Amino acid sequence: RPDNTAFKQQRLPAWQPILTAGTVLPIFFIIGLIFIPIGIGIFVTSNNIREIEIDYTGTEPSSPCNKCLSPDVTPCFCTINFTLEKSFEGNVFMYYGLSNFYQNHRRYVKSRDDSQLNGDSSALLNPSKECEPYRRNEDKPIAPCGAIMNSMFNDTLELFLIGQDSYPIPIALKKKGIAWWTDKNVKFRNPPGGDNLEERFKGTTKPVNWLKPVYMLDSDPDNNGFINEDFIVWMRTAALPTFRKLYRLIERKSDLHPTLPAGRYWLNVTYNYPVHYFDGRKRMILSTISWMGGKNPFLGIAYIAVGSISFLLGVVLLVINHKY
Amino acid sequence: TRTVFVGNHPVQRFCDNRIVSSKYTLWNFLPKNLFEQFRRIANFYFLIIFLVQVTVDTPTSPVTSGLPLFFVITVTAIKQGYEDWLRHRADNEVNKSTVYIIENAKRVRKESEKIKVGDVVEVQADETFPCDLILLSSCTTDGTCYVTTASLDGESNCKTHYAVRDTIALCTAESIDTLRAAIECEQPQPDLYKFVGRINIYSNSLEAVARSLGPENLLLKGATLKNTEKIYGVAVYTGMETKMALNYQGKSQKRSAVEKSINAFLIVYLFILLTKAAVCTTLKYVWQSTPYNDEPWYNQKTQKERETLKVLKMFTDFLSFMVLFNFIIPVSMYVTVEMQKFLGSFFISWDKDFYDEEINEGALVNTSDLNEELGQVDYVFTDKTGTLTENSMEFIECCIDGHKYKVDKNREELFLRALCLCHTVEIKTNDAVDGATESAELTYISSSPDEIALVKGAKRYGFTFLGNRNGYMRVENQRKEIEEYELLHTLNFDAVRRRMSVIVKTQEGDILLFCKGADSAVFPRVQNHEIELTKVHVERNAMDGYRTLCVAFKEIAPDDYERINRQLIEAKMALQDREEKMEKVFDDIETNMNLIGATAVEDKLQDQAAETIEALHAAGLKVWVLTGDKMETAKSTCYACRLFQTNTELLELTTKTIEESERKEDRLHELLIEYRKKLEHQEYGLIIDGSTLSLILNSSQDSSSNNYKSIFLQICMKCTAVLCCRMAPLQKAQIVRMVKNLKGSPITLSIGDGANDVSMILESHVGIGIKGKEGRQAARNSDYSVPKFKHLKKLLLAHGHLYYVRIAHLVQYFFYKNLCFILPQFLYQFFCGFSQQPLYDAAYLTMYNICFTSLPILAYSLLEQHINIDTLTSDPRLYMKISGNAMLQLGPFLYWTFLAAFEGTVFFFGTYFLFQTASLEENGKVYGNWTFGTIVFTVLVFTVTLKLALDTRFWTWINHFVIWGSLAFYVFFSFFWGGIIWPFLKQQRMYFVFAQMLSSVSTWLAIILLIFISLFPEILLIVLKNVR
Ligand SMILES: *[C@@H]1O[C@H](CO)[C@@H](O[C@@H]2O[C@H](CO)[C@@H](O)[C@H](O[C@H]3O[C@H](CO)[C@@H](O)[C@H](O)[C@@H]3O)[C@H]2NC(C)=O)[C@H](O)[C@H]1NC(C)=O
Ligand SMILES: Nc1ncnc2c1ncn2[C@@H]1O[C@H](COP(=O)(O)OP(=O)(O)O)[C@@H](O)[C@H]1O
Ligand SMILES: *[C@@H]1O[C@H](CO)[C@@H](O)[C@H](O)[C@H]1NC(C)=O
Ligand code: ALF
Ligand SMILES: [Mg+2]
Ligand SMILES: [Mg+2]
Repeated sequence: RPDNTAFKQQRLPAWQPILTAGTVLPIFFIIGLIFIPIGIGIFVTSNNIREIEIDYTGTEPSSPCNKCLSPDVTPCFCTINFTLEKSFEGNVFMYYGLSNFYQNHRRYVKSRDDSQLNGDSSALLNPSKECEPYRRNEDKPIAPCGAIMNSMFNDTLELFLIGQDSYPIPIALKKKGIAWWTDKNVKFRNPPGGDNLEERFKGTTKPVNWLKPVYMLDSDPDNNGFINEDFIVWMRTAALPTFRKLYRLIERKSDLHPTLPAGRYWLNVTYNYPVHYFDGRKRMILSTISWMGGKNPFLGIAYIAVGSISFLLGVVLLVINHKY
Repeated sequence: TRTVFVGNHPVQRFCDNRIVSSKYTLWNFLPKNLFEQFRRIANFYFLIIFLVQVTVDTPTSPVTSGLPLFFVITVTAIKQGYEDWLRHRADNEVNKSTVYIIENAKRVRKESEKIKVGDVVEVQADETFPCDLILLSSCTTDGTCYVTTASLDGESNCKTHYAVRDTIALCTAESIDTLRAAIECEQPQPDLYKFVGRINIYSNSLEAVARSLGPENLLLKGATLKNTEKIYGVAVYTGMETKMALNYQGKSQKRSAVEKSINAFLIVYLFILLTKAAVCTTLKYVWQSTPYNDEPWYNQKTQKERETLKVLKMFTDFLSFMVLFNFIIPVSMYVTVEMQKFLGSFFISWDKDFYDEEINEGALVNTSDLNEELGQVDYVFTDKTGTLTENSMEFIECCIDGHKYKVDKNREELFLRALCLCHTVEIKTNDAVDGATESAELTYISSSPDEIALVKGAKRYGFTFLGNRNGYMRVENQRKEIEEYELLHTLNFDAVRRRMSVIVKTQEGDILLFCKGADSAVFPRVQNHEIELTKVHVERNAMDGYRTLCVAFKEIAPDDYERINRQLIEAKMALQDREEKMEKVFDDIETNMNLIGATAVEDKLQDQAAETIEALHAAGLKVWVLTGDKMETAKSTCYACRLFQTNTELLELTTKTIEESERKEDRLHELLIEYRKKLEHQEYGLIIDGSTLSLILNSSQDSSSNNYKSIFLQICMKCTAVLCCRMAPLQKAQIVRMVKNLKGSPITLSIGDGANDVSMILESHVGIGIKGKEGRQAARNSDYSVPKFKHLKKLLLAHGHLYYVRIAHLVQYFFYKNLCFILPQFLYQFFCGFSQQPLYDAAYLTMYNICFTSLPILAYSLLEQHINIDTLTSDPRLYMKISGNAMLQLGPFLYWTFLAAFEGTVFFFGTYFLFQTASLEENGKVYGNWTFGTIVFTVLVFTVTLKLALDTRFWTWINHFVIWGSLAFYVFFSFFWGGIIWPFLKQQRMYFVFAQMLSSVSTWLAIILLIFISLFPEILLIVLKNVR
């Protein structure tokens, strides 16, 4: 009489996995054998990635850049000598690092105005109140309000090669295409309408610490302001104190010649950005990218350790049972 | 003591006939539901958090704490508000049905809500009773009506109720003729079976002929009237006072030990939350010490924020850390553990293995809160006759004057008359076609199957009872001589006294008091010379497993009978404690009665009443049998059931070895402290009595160098077999009380089928009522009700086991998943200026509990069998002994907490080590801190979902659905929220974080590896258990 359906009687059709030895050991062995190969292909792809990082902060009495470690005539100019022992093959990526720089600070991440950087004419002429101490000055609204947009990395790094002569061959760096495609073509637009970009930014100012307005960050209108890729790239927060942000990308030359031949190079810095205060470092990193990113051994060593601990357990188990 | 006047005409203080079974109203639903929700440790906590978020400035938006709460609160409010609109609807249907009233020679048709105490209601046939009536008349003579309380207490037999004699002359015409009455009745009690009253019918000149009422007249409210013409009643209780409406209070037992572990876990997670917040503030101010760790020139405070008092900042930062780590406490645990108990209360009444083909009923779940207290039971207290042995009494071997009649013509006749009288059999009036049976249909329909058996056993010989002809009693005395009798008084039976009696008047002469009772309660008052002769047959019959009743009689004289007349009618005409004032009267009416003989009745065990006590002794329980029957009858039934095995040394504390106030203690201590602690399951079993248990408990207030009750409980706990004979209905509860206290909380169960067992079924943790031959009196005081003993095996073993496992692994996992959530966000505070910056986005913070992880565990807690429900009952040997609350102890709790700590550490510090890369793409683009949080959240969501997918051993299509669909909804919501969710937002912070995080083979491999490293300490236990 009681409703004798599959569900009310707690006898639905089910699977009920049976977990028995011959159903539980080949697991350890399969993951061991699938990981160690992966954790070796990865380890090798990593170790085959050539990178070099030059810490050009100064602070070392003998360093070339200690002449602008202190607050000096605004346009310092130092240069550091590095040497590429083993040439760089693919297309290369130049980053810039920063230590003890908390771009991931609650007060610092809050400090943007997305409605304004997204071209909303209403929020252009009255920035939000999250970008607070840098929201108005000189009785006007700041164009890229906030801390994030104000403390934007602003020193120019350049690379030179030293040929069979001593003359410097100027390596050619490229600025376009270093920021997420979306958040340069969608999430960051310029104020709505107009022909010249200094008209749109009409009732606004330039942030406190900057030196030129936003509408004078670059000459090609496709990289000018709110769309400047270096701006967009600084604005994506670091997530850890020691971070690094893509600065330039050197594209492999269609010839059969490496991008960065071995030899001696100058890295000359127009040292602008001060990090001596909060005890930070500034580094320039030249690296080559693989199918997996950059040189980082964690993935390889971790896959290998997991696939050689699973296999050790699988062997201990096969021993225990099939011997017992 | 209320005094109603029949027609409401003289010779207001009273309620109105409107029942309200609901709780709320249309105007105090919120004010009354919210207050009762927000009174719970976690609802109040999240309301506090929401208010601290709305007043202060905090890390996490106010929506993330008040959207997950406005939902968990509005879901329970909808559930309870509907589950009460049902009660409103039902009350309306009940008390908005027409009911005719004889106002003044006028048959008005009011509504049942407009009836007032003391007005002649007129009920037609098949029409339920509008209120507690008092049947003042009927159409047919004989003044009787058939009522069937098919709804009040579940029963389905047509009980018969009696009118008031002086009133049956009133029928449909001028019954409103100022029938002067004064129905003095006791104050409303929910007893549902007792009633104390008195009438004062007045004549034209002077009369006070008051017929003392009882439960024989009161036609309860809501008890259908069957197979009659029409009745007139004088409402006495008028709704919200009538028992049917006073029995709405039946909740206060449902409190399990898995509702206090939820609170211990909540307290621990609160003191984990406070330690997280306090550590993070202590270290936020040992970090900000350095002048450049606050406002270092790239982020600089605001004037206001800079010139704020300091201590105020320490307080506000502690608050912001409690409001950041505030999710370590589950928001959706309450609504899920309530929807689970709701939707899963049914499985234990939908079951077709609790379905008795005879009773044509199944099981019945009167409290869906102990559901998980069945899988925890530690003791089981049973009743012998009715549960272990169904009341199919077969009369065998009467014994007249110690002769074993099978005495020539002197007293056998008297013995057979005794058997035929001194009962309340009440043959079914109408008889079917006669000729296919032995005598006729003559279906003896009594309430006590011990009387039916005796009448059938007298019929085996000459006598044949056929009477009850409106005040008379007829019997064929071995010759077709009807031989009318006359029932003058029926000294009914009560479990405590153990004697039923009757005072008949011979057809042509004197009076005779017949008395049938137990031997213990009938030998004390007899002519002692015959005890020594009949007790040997009583003892044989007992030792062979038969129920023995002694039959005695007394010749009453006129003047002595005229004295007993007053002594007995003044006991019923008295409104104050008439049951007691009447026990004390017909307890001296039965003083020195000439013992006639004894009668033995054989009874059989139920279907599987031995293979169930074996299945209960196997699963660890300790089955005690608290009976009221004799000591050798109970002992024989216990040996049959396999309670006592063949090679068991029995410890008898009965009256056969303890006839001395001090000689009891001798054994009491000798066979415990020098015997059963110095010296098994099959070897030791105890056998106590009622008088001896009284001696132990009651007057053990004098000798306490070695406490009596203490030494005795010590004797008991070393025995898994105990048989408490001759136990009364209140000692049956004294025993459960004694046990509920010792050495912890032994979770007791108590299973009974009679009116004696209505006391322990109420005392013990979870009570089970059987629905058998006696009535449905216990089945309605009980928490569960099964129509058989053998159903206790399935109930405990295969329903408590699953009901307990499902909720213990819902409770453990609800805290696991949240410690896993929140440990990455606590560890991120170091790799942050301790600035309380949320690791995860806001949509993620709200959704995790109410969307991404809510269903899988609910579907698991409903449809899941970690041991197939067939092997569960096939094997009690352990499968039940395995979880004596063990699944929610410290051991498992800390295993789960350490697994969640390990997994949170792995999530965070695997993404941390992966983000040392300079790029995770192949175009060399860098990932922010929103792509760090979505990586940690992806790993978290998948690891918790797959830790549950590794736990399910029973994969219904619904498990497949909820698990893989929770994962696919995380993955579809994250893409949908990445894309356009713009206009109403102030952030655009996660605009493509997911769709870019997933464009990196390196993040794919990292997510796979971290899910695996996090599930390893579990795939390892799986294997270590599959092996060895
Ligand atoms: C490159 O970036 C640096 C640091 O971000 C810029 O330095 C700041 O520049 C402004 C003017 O452009 C300075 O005036 C500001 O100095 C602070 O204090 C002075 C007075 O002591 C006050 O006038 C300013 O309001 C400001 O609070 C500089 N801040 C520093 C040095 O930390 C630098 O100008 C940029 N150079 C470029 C764009 O070439
Ligand atoms: N109808 C009856 N008339 C007289 N004595 C009875 C009757 N029914 C039971 N008894 C006596 O009362 C005792 C207790 O009955 P009860 O309390 O119902 O428990 P149980 O039926 O388990 O013995 C019986 O053992 C018997 O001695
Ligand atoms: C590059 O560094 C060298 C070091 O002398 C310097 O001569 C050269 O001018 C620098 N680059 C510029 C700014 O031309
Ligand atoms: F059969 Al009983 F109390 F012994 F109901
Ligand atoms: Mg009985
Ligand atoms: Mg029972």
